[PDB]
Amino acid sequence: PPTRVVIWLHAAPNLNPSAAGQAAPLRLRLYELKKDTAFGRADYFALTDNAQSTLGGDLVEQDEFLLRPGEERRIERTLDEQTRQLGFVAAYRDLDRATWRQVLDVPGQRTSHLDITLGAQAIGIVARPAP
Repeated sequence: PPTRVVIWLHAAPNLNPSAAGQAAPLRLRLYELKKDTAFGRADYFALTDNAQSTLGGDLVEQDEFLLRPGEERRIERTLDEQTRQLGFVAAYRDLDRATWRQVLDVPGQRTSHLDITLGAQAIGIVARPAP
């Protein structure tokens, strides 16, 4: 069986607020990874503008989404057979205060369901059980 992932993305009402607290859109990048050590050590600009150079062979695919406050999406992927982790980078306005990066080891040849919340200042991931 393929490694199957379903992700429900929930962009909060208070998504990525301005300096005034007005909610604003958030760019999110999803990375399929063979290894995640470099990913977790890399600077933001290196991951966003130079990912292939920065990650080399570790990087299988990169996907980009622009989410709006209150938005809901469902995405489903089969992860490449070499792909062991999913990485996430969110372009929060103030990266100092934000949990703007997450990594997740995904068991191979099994089904994983995830609820991923994009909050005012953090990516939150929660396992979603079957069915």
